Amino acid sequence: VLEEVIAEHPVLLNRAPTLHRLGIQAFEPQLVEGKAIQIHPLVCTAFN
DNA sequence: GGCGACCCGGCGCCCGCTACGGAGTCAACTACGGGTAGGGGGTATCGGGCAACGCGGCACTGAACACCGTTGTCATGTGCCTTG
Repeated sequence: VLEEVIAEHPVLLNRAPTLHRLGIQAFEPQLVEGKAIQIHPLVCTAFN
């Protein structure tokens, strides 16, 4: 049910310093095993 | 005697979040007096447990009439035979 419900629902990833407005960026969530957030390498450098 | 430095006070702040330890500490006293509060003791008041007894449909009570149906019944009318 969780896999069914999360889709098409944004979540705002945000890093602590949030120096500039790209510190908060919406994303499409996606269930994944493990316990660490998977993030796209391209958007990393915007978050520093 | 307002300028003047200087002096001093006095104040103002001092990136972000999660997540990440515990620790807890030194010097009066008694007497009274009330009042509240507790306890048990006893008492008026409210709440819980049962068969008749309210109902109603219908049903029986058929009893007592009613509704046709029937073969009871009668006094009174045709057809043949005997006599005018």
